[PDB]
Parts: sequence; structure tokens; C-alpha cells
Amino acid sequence: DLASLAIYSFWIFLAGLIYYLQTENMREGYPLENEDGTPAANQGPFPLPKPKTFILPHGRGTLTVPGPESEDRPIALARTAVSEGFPHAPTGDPMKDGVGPASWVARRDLPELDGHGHNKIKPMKAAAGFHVSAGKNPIGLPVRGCDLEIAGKVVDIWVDIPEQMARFLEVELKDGSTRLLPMQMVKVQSNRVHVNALSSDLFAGIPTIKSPTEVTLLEEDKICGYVAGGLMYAAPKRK
Amino acid sequence: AEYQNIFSQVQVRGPADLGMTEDVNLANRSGVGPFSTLLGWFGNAQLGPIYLGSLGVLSLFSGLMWFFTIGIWFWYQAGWNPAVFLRDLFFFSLEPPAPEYGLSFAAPLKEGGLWLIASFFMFVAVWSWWGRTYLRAQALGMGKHTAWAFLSAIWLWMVLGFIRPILMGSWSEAVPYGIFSHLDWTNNFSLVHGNLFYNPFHGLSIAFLYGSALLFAMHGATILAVSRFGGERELEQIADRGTAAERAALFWRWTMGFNATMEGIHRWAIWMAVLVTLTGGIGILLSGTVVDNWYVWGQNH
Amino acid sequence: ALLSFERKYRVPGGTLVGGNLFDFWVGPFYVGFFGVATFFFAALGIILIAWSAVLQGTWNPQLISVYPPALEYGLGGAPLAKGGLWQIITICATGAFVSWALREVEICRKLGIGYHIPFAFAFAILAYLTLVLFRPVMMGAWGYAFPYGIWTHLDWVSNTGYTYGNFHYNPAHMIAISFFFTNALALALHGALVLSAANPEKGKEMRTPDHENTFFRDLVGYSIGTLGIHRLGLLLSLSAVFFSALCMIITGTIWFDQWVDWWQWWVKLPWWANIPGGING
Ligand code: BCL
Ligand code: BCL
Ligand code: BCL
Ligand SMILES: CC[C@H]1c2cc3[nH]c4c(c3C)C(=O)[C@H](C(=O)OC)c4c3nc(cc4[nH]c(cc(n2)[C@@H]1C)c(C(C)=O)c4C)[C@@H](C)[C@@H]3CCC(=O)OC/C=C(\C)CCC[C@@H](C)CCC[C@@H](C)CCCC(C)C
Ligand SMILES: COC(C)(C)C/C=C/C(C)=C/C=C/C(C)=C/C=C/C(C)=C\C=C\C=C(C)\C=C\C=C(/C)CC/C=C(\C)CCC=C(C)C
Ligand SMILES: CCCCCCCCCCCC[N+](C)(C)[O-]
Ligand SMILES: CCCCCCCCCCCC[N+](C)(C)[O-]
Ligand SMILES: [Fe+2]
Ligand SMILES: [K+]
Repeated sequence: DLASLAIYSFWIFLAGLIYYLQTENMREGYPLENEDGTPAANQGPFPLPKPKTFILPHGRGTLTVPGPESEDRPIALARTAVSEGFPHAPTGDPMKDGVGPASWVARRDLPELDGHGHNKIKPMKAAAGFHVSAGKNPIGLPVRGCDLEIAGKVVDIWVDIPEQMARFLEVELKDGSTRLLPMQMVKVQSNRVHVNALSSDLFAGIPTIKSPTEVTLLEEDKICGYVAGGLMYAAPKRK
Repeated sequence: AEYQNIFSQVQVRGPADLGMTEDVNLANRSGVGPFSTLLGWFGNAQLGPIYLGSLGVLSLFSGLMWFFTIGIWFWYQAGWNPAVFLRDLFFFSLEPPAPEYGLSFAAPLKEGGLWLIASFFMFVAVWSWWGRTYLRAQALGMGKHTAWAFLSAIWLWMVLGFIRPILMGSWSEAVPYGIFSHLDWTNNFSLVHGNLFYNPFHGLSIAFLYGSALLFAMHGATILAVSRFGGERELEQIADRGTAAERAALFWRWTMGFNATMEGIHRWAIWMAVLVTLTGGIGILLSGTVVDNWYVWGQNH
Repeated sequence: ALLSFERKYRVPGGTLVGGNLFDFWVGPFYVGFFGVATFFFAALGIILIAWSAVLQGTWNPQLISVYPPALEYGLGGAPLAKGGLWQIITICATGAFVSWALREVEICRKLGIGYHIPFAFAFAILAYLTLVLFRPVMMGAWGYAFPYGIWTHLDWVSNTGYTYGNFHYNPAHMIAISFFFTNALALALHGALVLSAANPEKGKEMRTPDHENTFFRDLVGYSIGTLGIHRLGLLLSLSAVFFSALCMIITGTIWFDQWVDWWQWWVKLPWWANIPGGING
């Protein structure tokens, strides 16, 4: 029967497709490790796929995966139990150490580039032609933390030029320096910008950028991880 | 209340983005269209520019001829009465030739000939458009995934109005051009072939269709959940994994025991969707050509 | 075992109930209070299905079928072998799904991410509940719910649908289908676009988001953007399920005749109802 052959054949194909898809999704994070960082005994029935190489634009090089995996940063956590499967407690201030929900990845310390080789993200004041086209302009508004205290004021919006969208709000603190806050983590209101994730006293702790006119992938991760980390770790200060 | 990032809070705009050049013939790109602040609350506010070379002109012309051919037939059935056109809009239908004409083109215009003409225009419109998906990607140096995926949809479409009718020996087997009529055709097709719920390829097609909604709901929600870490900038998370991709992976590893990668999830995605019409086309093509009654077939299998 | 980058995220906290009592993992799986709840509900449900199988007289996966109480029982209880088991299993399923969603919420809290996933899952749960709880309650009997059998639930779909003629005529059903088809269309497009940029022509450099926007503007004159496409995929899938639940909740309740006849309201509009010509004249 032709139909029988077809369906039998399809299932064989599907099993092979699933095998392929699963191995493709093991190009990051594998081999699996024990909590101490050494290779785990059981890796599962799926083997690692042959390496593939991505050619990155603008001379940024290449990326080959799977490849030797390493955090490339200290992880300030310690075991809380004598066997595997339990939580690992922060050895210091989790927000400052960048662990738990305040984690950041050691991404390349260079800015993401658009298709023309220019910085993808730029403060609006430096992005020729860009301006707020709809909604409440947050620039000039005071910034309130979850402790209901004002931590600063919005002095600019950092925009994704290629995709034309707001990505960060640049906030100036009392000492005159500024910090970037992810747009996804702020609530723009009529008379202010509210930040549920952080209490006023934690804004100074937000990681700073090296250059005032650009932000690297590494810095974005530290900034985003720190702000998000506040949801769990600033809870005591949150009203 | 926490901002959910479903709608943007503030829109920004800069010089119209004219796009990448690569090997594209700029002479064929129009100017930018207007900007929609309405659209901008959800997606990009920019309209255009669009690329329209010769192939594109052919596709649009042919596509419109298809649409107009059906429309003129509709007005005809409406007695050219505007009021009737609107009240019976969903009842009008441009039907294929009767079984008696087989696969010939000797059927009167009002009795199948016009259906063949509209179908010819549609055939040119779709295939030339497929050529467009391939060439626009080529001109930009991109992979041909879109054109390959589009082929899967084309497969079901081809089986329904071309391949199956030809194998069955008559155009009468094809789908009519009408809102309610193509639905009646669908119900009748299942009834006549012993209930499609018994066609294993129909069941698989359903699994993938439901699977597509499950997966896009999962993926869309995941990306939005990690957009606070730049998660939607997928190409760069692929080239340089960030905490967004790691948290997304762990949410699922911790939930269901396994996960994907920023690039891999898009492979699960393209296949989940593509298999909908791939299995579907096979299921329909075998109907009436190899299997007359799925219930019966299932009894012996 | 852990993914190479996993340990830094395995910290204490985020649980909604029990504090640190169930704050741990079993292999890759996070547990938590709701992980234990889900296991409890699921285990019981599966055990009750096996028992239903014994009362049915079969162990075959494609034959096992747990049916709800016959209509005569209305919304009351029923003997285990006559619909009661279905009733208990349904409670277990609901408990397992809701617990699964809440466990996802605890996982979101520990990871510091948005709650979009469990929120989206809640739509699927609500669709299930429309069919086994809301619709049956509104109609006056558990018997209107579908049976738990691989093939028998399809019999229910076919029978229920033809009870109203060709179910294609349900307007809410038409909208739901439109969202399902559009979603799959969008999923294929999204997967193909990202992949076409990440895996360009042989020897070339990875394309960028700019190239993705350019490809679609060149093709159809519009690109929704990377944030937008994920918002769209989510909206399309949830909308499809919302209209599915809606198309069924109104069937057998506010509308119970042949769906095709519903369309009479438009054709019978005073200003053209009697005008000669057309299909309806
Ligand atoms: C929504 C409209 C109808 C309906 C209409 C149809 C139609 C029409 C079809 C199915 C089909 C299926 N349905 Mg149904 N189905 C309904 C409600 C359900 C429910 C429920 C709790 O709500 C479940 C679990 C299922 C499950 C299933 C799968 C067995 C099968 C593949 C679908 C799929 O992959 O989707 C996408 C989901 C995934 C890819 C995730 C993986 C899901 C796995 C496949 C489901 C396991 C189900 C399992 C056997 C239940 C036992 C588990 C316990 C341990 C006992 N249906 C409602 C009542 N269903 C198809 C089939 O072939 O059926 C024979 C089919 O054609
Ligand atoms: C009473 C009716 C029968 C039945 C009869 C059929 C028939 C007959 C068919 C299906 C098919 C399908 N059925 Mg069924 N089906 C039944 C009940 C169900 C149930 C359910 C809960 O009961 C479900 C979930 C499904 C689900 C499905 C889908 C998996 C599948 C369609 C795939 C798709 O999206 O193609 C979407 C894609 C296309 C149609 C591709 C063509 C698109 C073209 C290429 C693009 C046109 C461009 C154009 C020129 C321009 C347009 C204008 C512009 C938009 C402006 N059926 C009952 C039992 N079903 C199809 C299939 O594959 O079956 C195996 C099919 O043929
Ligand atoms: C002859 C049959 C009638 C018909 C009768 C009906 C009836 C009756 C119904 C539909 C419903 C639907 N129909 Mg119809 N339908 C017909 C023809 C069609 C056609 C077509 C091409 O012709 C299409 C595309 C559709 C499409 C649809 C969808 C809009 C909808 C199903 C999806 C849904 O609601 O999911 C909702 C999602 C769920 C129910 C899933 C819930 C999942 C739960 C929360 C989790 C499961 C967990 C699991 C148990 C764990 C498994 C174990 C793990 C895998 C380890 N119908 C014909 C005309 N249709 C259904 C609807 O709208 O339902 C609300 C419905 O009831
Ligand atoms: C917007 C709606 C769409 C959607 C979204 C969605 N689904 C989701 C999620 C989201 C966002 C998850 O986060 C969650 C997930 O973890 O995915 C991997 C999930 C999920 N969607 C699933 C299935 C599923 N989703 C479906 C549909 C959809 N999901 C929609 C299209 C369908 C169908 C039929 O279309 C199915 C089958 C599960 C794989 C998973 C949730 C897993 C879960 O809740 O596990 C807890 C329970 C158990 C392991 C045991 C249950 C045992 C018994 C207590 C009950 C079973 C009895 C009876 C109900 C079964 C009858 C079966 C017969 C009908 C054959
Ligand atoms: C003019 O009037 C004004 C208002 C402007 C406009 C009015 C127009 C209106 C109201 C138009 C409405 C059109 C509608 C409702 C179209 C609906 C189509 C539907 C519902 C379904 C389509 C299914 C069609 C399929 C599956 C078609 C498949 C076709 C093919 C595979 C091609 C077949 C080709 C053939 C037979 C020709 C042979 C080809 C060669 C190579 C010579
Ligand atoms: C419907 C089929 C989709 C399910 C595919 C399931 C793949 C299971 C992968 C397990 C891999 C586990 N791990 C951590 C060891 O790699
Ligand atoms: C790539 C996603 C893998 C999805 C695999 C889907 C499995 C669902 C199978 C149910 C179809 C059953 N059958 C025989 C009746 O067709
Ligand atoms: Fe994506
Ligand atoms: K500016």
C-alpha cells in the first residue's frame, strides 16, 4: 500500500529530523557539567554535532560551536548542601557580584554594530534626525525607585538606530554621573518614570559604561542583569 | 503594575531607513511610504520602500487579474446589482468545469472556462512570487530559507488545485473560488473520503498546526520575557550568547528538562510550521488517488 | 548535570510557597512546591486512568477511553465506572495544569524574567476548561464534555460539530482558524528569516537585523521588526485560542441551531432583503 509506505516513511524521517534538531540545539552549553565545573558522567543519548562556523561582519572574526565552554568570570556562589541539586548561596552581595537573577555573561566588550558598521545603539542626542515621535517624552522627568524616593532624572533616551526604538533611558544621579536603565524595566508616567526593580539607594550601584556615547555588549549585560536582579534582591526595600 | 512590553511606551523616529544595498538593483526600489504611529505602538512604524522589478510586476498584474476575474464573475451572479453584490458576497462562487470535460479546456466560459483562466493567473502569480522570495534573498546574500519554506505552502496549494485534479482526471476535482463554497468543498471532501480524521497525514498536519501555535506562543512569550536583557536581538545572541539567551534556555530546562539555543529554536520553528502543509499536501494527494476511504484504510492498517 | 553556564543562576529564592522547603532540582528539573503539587495531581490522574482502563477491560493506548457522566447525571456526581472517574481525573488535570503554570511562575521569579510564558499557558488551560467545565456547566451536564481517549475525543469533535451542521459556518470558528493559519504563516516566516540571516550564502558573513528588515521591505513593502514579530507570534497564537474558546462557549448556549443559518441576519437586512437577483433571489 502506497499510503502505508508513505506514513511509515514519514515517521522514519521525523525521528531523524528530531535527532537533527536536538543535536543542533546542543551547540551551546554542552558538554553538561557537575556543579564543580567538571564534565558530567551522563551526557545523554544525543552526541554533540560537528562544529559550524559563523563569519562575523566588520572584522569581528568568527564563532565556532560547539566549542570549549567557560564562564570567563568568577562566580561568587557556594554550595549549601552536601549533595547535588540544591541552591548555591551568594558568598557576597549578589547584586554587586552578578549572580542569581543579577547575572551577566562575559559578552564581547565591544558595541553591537549595524549593517553599515556603525554603533547600533546611541544616545538620541547623537543620533542625527532621531526624536520622540509618539507617547510621553520621558526626558526631563524625575526617576522614582520602588522605595518611592527620587533617585535621579532622565537626561536622554538611547536608541537602536537600525530598528528605530528606545532601548535605554539615561538617568543622571545626584553626584552628576549617569546610568542606563533598560526601557523594559521602567514605567513612563505623566509626572515621572517609575522603576519597580530598584530602590533609590541602588541606582549608584548600576554598572557604568566606559565611554559616554556608546555601550558594549558586556556593559549592556551587566546593566540589564543588575537592574533585573533588584526584583529579588531589593525586595526588602520595595514598598 | 509591571510594564509587559506588548505595546511600546514611547516611539522614536529618525531618517527613513532605505535598507542594505548589497547586490540589489536600487533602481527597482520605490521611495519610502508614509509612517504609521498606530503601527508603531506594536511594530515598526515605517512603510516601504518596496522592491518591484519585472518579476514583481508580473506577479502583481497576474495576481490582480486572478482577483478581477473572480470579481467580474461575482458581479455577473449579482445581476450587476451593487446591493446584491454585498448581501450575497459570501455565496458567490467561480466553479471549475464539470466532470464531463475531464482535463480539457473546451468548457464554456460560464461553465468552467473562466475558472481555468483565473486559475492560470493565480498559477503565474504564486510561482513568480516564489521566484521573488528567492531573488530578493539572493540579492542580499541571505540564505534561501524563506523560499524553501514558501515551497511547502505552495505544495498543498498545488496538490489541491493542480496535481490531484490532474491525477484524478478532471478539473472538477479542484477547489472553487468562493468564501462559503470553498468551505462546502472542504466538508464534502472529508465526507466523500471516509472522514479525514482517519487520514494519518491529516492528524499529523493538525499536530503541527497546533504545535505551531504552541511553539510561537512559547517562543514569543520567552523572547518578551527576556527582552529586558535584549533578548529580541536574536542574531547577536547567536553570535555572542548573553544572559538573555541563557535565562531563556534555563527557564525551559528547569520546566521541561531540556531546551534550545537562540539559533536552534528557529529551526524547530521553521520545521514545525513547514510540516503543517508538507504532511497536509501528502494527505490530500493520496486521497482519492490511492485511498478512497480513510476509515476503511485505517481498518486494514 | 548542569549546562556550562547554569550554576550562577541556581540561587535560593523565588518560591511562592514553602520558603526553601522545596527549593531544589532533580536533574534538570526545578521542583518547588508546585513541582510537588503537579507530580501529585499527575500521578493520581494517571493512576485513575489506568484504573478506568481496568474497568473498561483494555490496556491498549488507542483503546483506553475515559468518558464523562451520561447526560442523565446532569451536573451531579456519578459512579466511578460511570463518569465519576472522568470527574476526578478532570480535577487532577486542572490541578496539574494550574500547578504547572505556578511552577513556571516560581521559575520566572528565580530567573528574574517576565511572566509572559505562564500567562500564555493560562490561555491553553482556559480553552481546556471551556470544553470540560464552562461549556458543560452552562449547558447543564458534564456529558457535553469530551472523553479522554486518543480516538474517542476525535469522535466527540466530529459529533459535536455536525450537531450544528457544517461547523465551518460558526463565525468565531472562522476567526480562530484565521489566527491559526496566520500564526503558522508567521512562524515559518520568522524561522526562515532569522535562519537566512544567520546562515547566509556560502562563504559570506552573517547578515544583520538591517538585512532582515531590508528583505521584507523589498518583498512586501513592510517589516514588523524583531520585537514586533515576537509580539505578533504571541498575539496570533493567543488570539487563535481565545477565539477557539469563544466559538465553543457560544455553541449550545446562545446559539444552538445550524450555524449556516446564523448568516441570515445579514442577508435579511431591510434595504436589500427583497431585492431580486443574486444567489438569494
Ligand atoms: C482542541 C479541539 C479538541 C481536540 C481536537 C483534536 C483533533 C481534531 C486532533 C487532535 C489530536 C491530538 N490531540 Mg486533541 N483535542 C482537544 C483536546 C486535547 C487535550 C486536552 C487536555 O485538552 C489533549 C492532551 C489532546 C491531545 C491530542 C494529541 C494526542 C493529538 C496530537 C495534538 C498535538 O500534537 O498538539 C500540539 C501539542 C504538542 C506538539 C505537545 C505534545 C503533546 C502530546 C502529543 C500530547 C500527549 C497527549 C497524551 C496522549 C494524553 C495522555 C498523557 C497522560 C500521561 C495520560 N487533545 C480538544 C477537545 N485533537 C490529533 C490526532 O491525531 O489525534 C488522534 C488530531 O487530529
Ligand atoms: C468537515 C471538514 C474536515 C476537514 C477537511 C480538510 C480538508 C479537505 C483539508 C484539511 C486540511 C487541514 N485541516 Mg482539516 N478537516 C476537518 C477538521 C479539522 C480540525 C478540527 C478541530 O476538527 C482541525 C484542527 C483541522 C486542521 C487542518 C490543518 C492542519 C490542514 C490545513 C493546513 C494549513 O494551514 O494550510 C494553509 C495553507 C494553504 C491552504 C496553502 C495554499 C496558500 C497559497 C499558496 C497562497 C495563496 C496566495 C493567494 C494567491 C493570494 C491571497 C490573497 C492575499 C492574502 C491578499 N481540520 C474536518 C474533519 N481539512 C488540509 C490538509 O492539508 O489536509 C490534509 C485540507 O486540504
Ligand atoms: C467535523 C468537525 C468540525 C469541527 C468541529 C469543532 C469542534 C466541536 C471544535 C473545534 C475546534 C477547533 N476547530 Mg474545528 N471543526 C471543523 C473543521 C475545522 C478546520 C478545517 C480545515 O476544516 C479547522 C482549521 C478547524 C479549527 C479549529 C480550531 C480553531 C479549534 C481547535 C484548536 C483549539 O481550540 O485548541 C485549544 C487548545 C486546547 C484545547 C489544548 C489544552 C491543552 C492543555 C491545557 C494541556 C495538555 C497537557 C497534556 C495533557 C500533557 C501531555 C504530556 C506531556 C506531552 C508530557 N476546524 C469541522 C467542520 N472544531 C475546538 C475549539 O474551538 O475548542 C475550544 C472544538 O471544540
Ligand atoms: C495559547 C495557546 C497555545 C499553547 C501555549 C502553551 N502551552 C504550553 C505552554 C504555553 C505558553 C507552556 O508553558 C507549557 C509547556 O511547558 O510547554 C512545553 C505548555 C504545554 N502544552 C502542552 C500540550 C498542549 N498544548 C496545546 C495547545 C496550546 N498551547 C495552544 C495552541 C495542545 C493542543 C491539543 O493543541 C496540547 C496537547 C503540554 C505539553 C505543556 C504543559 C504540560 C503540563 O501541564 O504538564 C502537567 C501535567 C502532566 C505531565 C500530566 C497530566 C496527567 C493527567 C493529570 C491528565 C491527563 C488527562 C486528560 C486531560 C488527557 C486526555 C488526552 C486525550 C484528549 C488524548
Ligand atoms: C471587480 O469587482 C470589485 C469589487 C473591484 C472587486 C471584486 C472582487 C472580489 C469580491 C473577489 C473575491 C475573490 C475570492 C473570494 C477568492 C477566494 C478563493 C478561495 C476562498 C479559496 C481558494 C482555493 C484555491 C486553490 C487551492 C487554488 C489552486 C490553484 C492552482 C494549483 C493552479 C491551477 C491552475 C490551472 C488549472 C491552470 C493550468 C496551468 C498551466 C501551467 C497552463
Ligand atoms: C514532540 C517531540 C519534541 C520533543 C523532543 C524531545 C528531545 C528530548 C531531548 C533531551 C536532551 C536532554 N539533555 C539535557 C540530556 O541533553
Ligand atoms: C518537530 C515537532 C515534532 C512533533 C511530533 C508530533 C507528534 C504528534 C503525533 C500525533 C499524530 C498521530 N497520528 C498517527 C494519529 O497521526
Ligand atoms: Fe525569534
Ligand atoms: K537627535
